[PDB]
Amino acid sequence: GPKTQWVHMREGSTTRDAFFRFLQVAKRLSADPTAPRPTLRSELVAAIGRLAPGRDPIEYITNTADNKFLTKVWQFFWLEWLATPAVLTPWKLEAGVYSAPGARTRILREDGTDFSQLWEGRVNSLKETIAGMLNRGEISEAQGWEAFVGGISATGGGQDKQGVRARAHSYREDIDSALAQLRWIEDDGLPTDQGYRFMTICERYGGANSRAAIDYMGATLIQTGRYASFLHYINRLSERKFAENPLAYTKPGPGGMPVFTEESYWEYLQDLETKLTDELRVMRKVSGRARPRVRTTFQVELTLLRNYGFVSSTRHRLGVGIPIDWEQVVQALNVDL
Amino acid sequence: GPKTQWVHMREGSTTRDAFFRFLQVAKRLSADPTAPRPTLRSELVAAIGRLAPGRDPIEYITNTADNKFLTKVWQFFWLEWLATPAVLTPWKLEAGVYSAPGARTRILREDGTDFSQLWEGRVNSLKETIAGMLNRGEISEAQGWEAFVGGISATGGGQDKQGVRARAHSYREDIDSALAQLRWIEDDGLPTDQGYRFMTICERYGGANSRAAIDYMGATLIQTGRYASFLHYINRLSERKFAENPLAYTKPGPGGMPVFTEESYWEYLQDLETKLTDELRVMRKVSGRARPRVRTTFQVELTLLRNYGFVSSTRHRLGVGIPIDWEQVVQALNVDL
Amino acid sequence: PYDHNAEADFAASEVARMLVADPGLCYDAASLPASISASASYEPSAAGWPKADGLVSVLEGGTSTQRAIALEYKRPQEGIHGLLTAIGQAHGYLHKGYSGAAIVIPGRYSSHPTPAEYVRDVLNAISGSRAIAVFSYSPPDTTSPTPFAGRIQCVRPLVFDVHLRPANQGPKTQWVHMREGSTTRDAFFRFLQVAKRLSADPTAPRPTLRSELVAAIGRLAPGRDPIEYITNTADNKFLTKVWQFFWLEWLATPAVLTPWKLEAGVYSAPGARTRILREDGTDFSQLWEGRVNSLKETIAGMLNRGEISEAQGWEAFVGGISATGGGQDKQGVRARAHSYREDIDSALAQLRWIEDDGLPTDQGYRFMTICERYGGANSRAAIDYMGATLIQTGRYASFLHYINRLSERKFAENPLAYTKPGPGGMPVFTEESYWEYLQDLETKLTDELRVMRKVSGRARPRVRTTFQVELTLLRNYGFVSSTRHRLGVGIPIDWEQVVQALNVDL
Amino acid sequence: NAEADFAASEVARMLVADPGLCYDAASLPASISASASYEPSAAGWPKADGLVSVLEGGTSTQRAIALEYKRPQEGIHGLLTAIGQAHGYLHKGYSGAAIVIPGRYSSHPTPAEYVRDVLNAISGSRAIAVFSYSPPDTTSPTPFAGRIQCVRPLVFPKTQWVHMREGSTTRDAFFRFLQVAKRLSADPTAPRPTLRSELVAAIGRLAPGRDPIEYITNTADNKFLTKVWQFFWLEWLATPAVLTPWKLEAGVYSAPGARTRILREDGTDFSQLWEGRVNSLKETIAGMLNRGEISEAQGWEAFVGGISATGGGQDKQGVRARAHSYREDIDSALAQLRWIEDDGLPTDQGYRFMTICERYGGANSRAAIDYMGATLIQTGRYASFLHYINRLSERKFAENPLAYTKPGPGGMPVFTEESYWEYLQDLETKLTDELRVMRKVSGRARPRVRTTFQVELTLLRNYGFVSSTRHRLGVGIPIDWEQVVQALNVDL
DNA sequence: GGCGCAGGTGGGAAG
DNA sequence: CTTCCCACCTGCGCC
DNA sequence: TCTTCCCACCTGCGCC
DNA sequence: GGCGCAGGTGGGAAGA
DNA sequence: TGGCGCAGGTGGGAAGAA
DNA sequence: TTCTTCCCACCTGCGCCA
DNA sequence: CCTCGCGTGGCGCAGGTGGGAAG
DNA sequence: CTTCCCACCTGCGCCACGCGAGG
Ligand SMILES: [Ca+2]
Ligand SMILES: [Ca+2]
Repeated sequence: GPKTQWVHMREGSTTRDAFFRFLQVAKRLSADPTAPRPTLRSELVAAIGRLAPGRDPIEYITNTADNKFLTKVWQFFWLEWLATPAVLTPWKLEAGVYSAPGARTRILREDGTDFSQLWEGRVNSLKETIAGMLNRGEISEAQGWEAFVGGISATGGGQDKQGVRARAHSYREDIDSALAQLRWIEDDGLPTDQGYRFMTICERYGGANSRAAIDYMGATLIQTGRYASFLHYINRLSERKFAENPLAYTKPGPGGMPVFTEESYWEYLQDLETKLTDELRVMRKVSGRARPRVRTTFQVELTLLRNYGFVSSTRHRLGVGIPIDWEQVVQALNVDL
Repeated sequence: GPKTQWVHMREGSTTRDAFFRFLQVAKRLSADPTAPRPTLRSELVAAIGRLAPGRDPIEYITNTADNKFLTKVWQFFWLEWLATPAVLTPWKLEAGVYSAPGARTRILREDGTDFSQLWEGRVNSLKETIAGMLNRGEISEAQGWEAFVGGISATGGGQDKQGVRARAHSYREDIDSALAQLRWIEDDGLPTDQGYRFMTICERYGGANSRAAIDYMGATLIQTGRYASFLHYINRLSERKFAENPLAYTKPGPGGMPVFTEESYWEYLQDLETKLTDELRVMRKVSGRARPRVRTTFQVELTLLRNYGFVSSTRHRLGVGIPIDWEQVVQALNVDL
Repeated sequence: PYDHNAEADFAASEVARMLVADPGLCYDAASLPASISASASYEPSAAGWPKADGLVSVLEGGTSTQRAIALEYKRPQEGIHGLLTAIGQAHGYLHKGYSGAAIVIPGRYSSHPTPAEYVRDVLNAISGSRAIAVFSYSPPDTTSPTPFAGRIQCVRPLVFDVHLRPANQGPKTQWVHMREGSTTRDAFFRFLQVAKRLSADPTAPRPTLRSELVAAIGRLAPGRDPIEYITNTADNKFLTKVWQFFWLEWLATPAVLTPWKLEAGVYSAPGARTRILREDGTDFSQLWEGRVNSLKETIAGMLNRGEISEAQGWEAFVGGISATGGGQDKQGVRARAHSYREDIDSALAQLRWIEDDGLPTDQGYRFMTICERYGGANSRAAIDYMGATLIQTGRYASFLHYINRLSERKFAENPLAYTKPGPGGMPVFTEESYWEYLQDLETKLTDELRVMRKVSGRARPRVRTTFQVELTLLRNYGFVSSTRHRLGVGIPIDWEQVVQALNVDL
Repeated sequence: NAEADFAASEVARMLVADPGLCYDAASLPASISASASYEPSAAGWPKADGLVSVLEGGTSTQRAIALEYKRPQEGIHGLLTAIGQAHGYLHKGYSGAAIVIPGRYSSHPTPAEYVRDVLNAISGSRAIAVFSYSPPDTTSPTPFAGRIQCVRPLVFPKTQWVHMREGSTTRDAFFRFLQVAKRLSADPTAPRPTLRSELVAAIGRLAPGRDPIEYITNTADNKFLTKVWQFFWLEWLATPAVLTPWKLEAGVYSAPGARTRILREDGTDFSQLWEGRVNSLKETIAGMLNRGEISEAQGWEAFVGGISATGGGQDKQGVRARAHSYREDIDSALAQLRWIEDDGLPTDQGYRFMTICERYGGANSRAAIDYMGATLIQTGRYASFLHYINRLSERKFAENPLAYTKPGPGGMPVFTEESYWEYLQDLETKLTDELRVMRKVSGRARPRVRTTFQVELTLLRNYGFVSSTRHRLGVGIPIDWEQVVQALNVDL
């Protein structure tokens, strides 16, 4: 079971602003080691006591066990930037009916449109389902508060729902791994010199969505995140298939002019993933879930490279496969972080 | 464990040119191992035959043995730059009396006034003595050629003369030790990167007597050779002695004012030598051969530190002892040798 | 704050935002970058005579071509004559070694309503410099966090064109300015900690004072901010806010800011120390009390004798007490705060521990990490780092080289140069010889070498011996022997430690 | 009140005494009349406190210089205001302006020098002058007489990458040229080489009164670069063995077939000049000699000077003509790579190349190959050429991934050689006519033409930056980007 | 007995 | 007449 | 057996 | 006329 | 047994095509 | 006018270790 | 209403002084 | 009783901006 040889980053969790705010919290709490605690609301602690008696509400709603420096930073990041008191409101009882509060977190969306939503982005979400159950009379306010932090089990086959604890666990274990793999925090949790450099860039040039922050993050992904190694693997395994046959996946739809289709694209991506995970033993893959939909082969790496300009937006060509932009990759390799 | 803790140099043997040309010969021979052996004179091969019945005519005039890359470059350097065919002529008058040819080698001297010279220049020299006993009929021309390679016996007060073979051995050991201790050649004899840097600056900036070559030699003497450790030792001991008494070793002068005379300088240097030898166990000392003259305490070391600029030309002062110049030492201590 | 220095920062921020929005304002059409990031900053304190109101720093897609646009803000108060002065200082900043220079003039003047057009016509016909940008602004609304938002337009763009070293305006001391008691190690540690805590999550609400302090400030300074008066600050920069949060939290704490005590009806001194440790480490430092002639003791004595009442005592605690001819005027909280801030911030900037805008650099963060990990600014690791920084970043190594060269040159010509007869014929190196030698060294460094700066003498009984702070620091850190002088050498430098601290790669 | 009037009068009296500062040396009038006056209230927005009116010898001449006086009371801040006031005076319609400032300030020792430096390095205008004055003596009726001194007067197509040749810019050529330059810099008193008696006789016959060595090397100079070129030419390429035109064995003249001392790039053998093919300068001469059309003296003359075209062909060239072509394409290549300075001395990178070649096997060794490839990519700006062709190819193949393809056997598209040639021609047209980053001239209407991007693609293929297969259906030219990435961080 | 590395000695320059 | 330096000399231990 | 294609060896062309 | 760099052609090699 | 380090799903916008 | 199809911001939960 | 003339805010950085402590 | 050091105290130069007198 080889480990993936590049940085583990997600699409909505390990964004450019989440890293900035986590590092800022760590830096601020380094100078204030005796920070007392974050705070909750009485209904939340009552629900937590009903669910798990004799457990700390702060460490239960943040899904943490010890009280180390990194655990403290996560506790102060979850309950202050993502699970803000506005977000932790589960419903809005107006005129005898309940509805989603419509509260947003304090983290930017990584595109400048608005702030990121949590648990109530769209229909069928946690807050919407809880409000619907309350309106239908199936559950009471106490049961709604318990479900807001414990989650609703699947009614049919479907998929379960995630409470605050489970989402906190996922966000924490996918952001701390990304920060440790980029060498932006130490083993103890203190920021490193590169973390402070990112802090200074973001605080000087106008946040994590500025051009300087984007350039620094892209260079860090290419060099420290080992995305250049992934690009080299893809390019070397791709030119080895279009040199033996420049018409590998033509799918001759039109009568005389073959065109590279999306089915051919997925076949080529599957071949690349199989070569990377079996012949080269570089990637790590797990058995899938029997579900109506599946995530694509390289869903996050490809979109990260596309957004930062290292891969063309058309993501399609008959002879090249995945069109890489080597002028920007070379430029991003001389940043000397 | 008596072992000197700095590079072993000598006044007239381990000079800058004797290293530059040695490394140049090594570089040239490394790129063409199949090169013709140097050619001697005719009777010079005969005289060795008289001296030894089976010794090779080149392995005997150079004191070399076996075969190696270091031996080959040493032989080439000795027969091409120091024991040149012009130098190897003992007598070159043959008119009415055999005089000294006054042959000078191709190795420049440190002061740059003229080229170096062996076995000639003073009354008590090898060639002049041979010419003297050959004009007076004390020896024969064949006997003179034999003595030019064997060396006259004492025939005097205490000491003997040295021919070409023993002088070659002494020069070889001096140069080899001063180059191996400086880490300028590898164990196998191939030059390292520092040797190539020295060759480059010497060939580029006008020989080993240029300012750049002098600066590089001083830097590699201070850093690579442990001359800085020697300077630190003598400075620390001088300050330790003079803190108790800032007028130590002084003697009454004309008006009663204390003066640092030469005798005070010699006893101060002797105390330093005793501390470095029998107390710190840094130096190595041997018997003095019981001769009318004696070399001074720190002869080669102080000469090098004086002419390279790390010690003032005025060899002593009142309250400091040896006036070390620390600006130049510090400046030369930060140099990528 | 100052009615001029407050608007300069807002104008700089607005100009930076405008440059970010339209990259073609400062670039050319042919070489137009995809997008740029611009911030506002200020000129370093020790950089040249011509001082601009601020500079916009621009960073394009190359992530390395950082530029600077020295601004020149103008106000309608200085009539119409300020246009020519603005042009002159714009050319001055261009000579200073700046890529651009942006005039920020108002768009409306009493004489004529076209100031920007006239400025462009003068620049484009005679000046012939394409690096001078011209902006015309509308009367701002000084009631919002962004007063200049949307009221500035770029009338004339600029095209970009270093080595600002010389600054030939007289001698300037070449080593870092340090003081014995004010500018210390723990003060540096706590100032950096406050700066780092305020950079992350800025806009902390405010510090607060006592009711009596506010009343006294209003009485002796009507219509002024009590915090800005008691901190001697007249700006809204990041470093100004850091100083405000550092003065009233670590040094001028509420316990320290208590002037007197009313025990048994007789005024006394509270005996309260600050929260900053001393370099000795024995006890915390003290302020305005601890000696007979201190300010708190003098105020308590005046109160006990009935010369002044509580109101006058409160006024004197912050405004100081004048001297009736004999003696020096006593210093209050405001002037002492000015002195403390200008000794600490100058030393921090010269040591390159805080950036020009105010944020700490990598070396400042390293110092904070060392202090927090190893147990404070008095730990051995912090001492070693501070000494190495003083040797390298501060030009104390250059000072040692200068004094060593001068001393060697003096003593090589003649040993026993300054000695005097002792018990017999043996000369001794007494203190008078030491002071004469130090005075000669200072004269050589000042008049001839042009390395130091000397101003005047206060004409007071004490004399402020020649190398007071510098030799004290060198002796304490180990680069000079504890025995202050020696007959043979003079100042006994320990070069082993100097070369040990000259290469630590901080 | 009235203080600048005296300064204006002094400057007016000085201007006539020294016409050099008022007028340029090209058209300095013999006699100039100068007066002082005050500007009218309608002159302009700047007050223009005083102006000196100067007139040349002619009647129609008329100029006015408005002068600015800054007293020391203003301080060093008045220097900047004075600069701005001068610009306004020029804009108002005056011929010139004068900044009259004190010679020294309390804090500023050199005000006039600073103002002059500002006016030169930035303003770039010569219509404003600077006058620094010594402190005046108020007692005298003319305090500024002699105090004012002048400081500053007033005045009233390219390939875009390294040029390389397939057979003339080899690694050994660069190595030995640099070695000869270094050895000649070490010993400037080296003796000039020697030429054969027949060679010098033929040179004298061909051109009377010409230096035999300066002729056979195609140089007219005595500089260092010319000297090192002469030494390299007559020591490594035009060796005495190579300079033998024929062999007279058995009464029949045959080409000696002697090669030079410069190794070929492939390393199979040494290079050759004027021999090796059916037709060559050292073989057509032998054939003519065996036929008897020319004499041995005529043979030497032809060898030195070449052989005419004789109709319908390229006129064969001799040693003198080939010398210029060989010289001016190894000199230019080294200059563009900046391996030698303008004077002709090896740089740090040239010395690094020499050191690599000497330390390791030679010019045809892995280290030397890597260094030369990295130098070509980075210093030779072949990376710019690669980026240009890659951008154009991608922008052409994104619209249609079968742009130049032709129908195959069963209709499957195939990238044939004609498609490759027309694609290269389109790339050349884009790089020449549109991007304007290639100088190119047409001509030489001949039976054979030469491949577009011949030397560039040959070198790129040899060094590995492009694939051995010279074309592909999708990409076009198959650039190997891993090798370029590796070569772009060599840090020579 | 060969190597790595210590020890003398004449002639100019200065006192 | 005496002393010191620095190019030229000369062996000393020990595996 | 004839066609191109690349490399190493070979040729001049606009321009003060 | 000299100098910057452009433009050819034999002849293996590799096949139609 | 649970916490730890990652991996593997869905839901609406935009598009393209019938 | 309506059915697919891909993509990000927003959701789940294996799988091994103590 | 323009131009300097003079005042001063503020800023940066350089110059005193009391008490322990040795002699 | 005198002098030195170190933690405390103290303010001098000078630029840039602003208000006003004279023209
Ligand atoms: Ca201003
Ligand atoms: Ca005036």
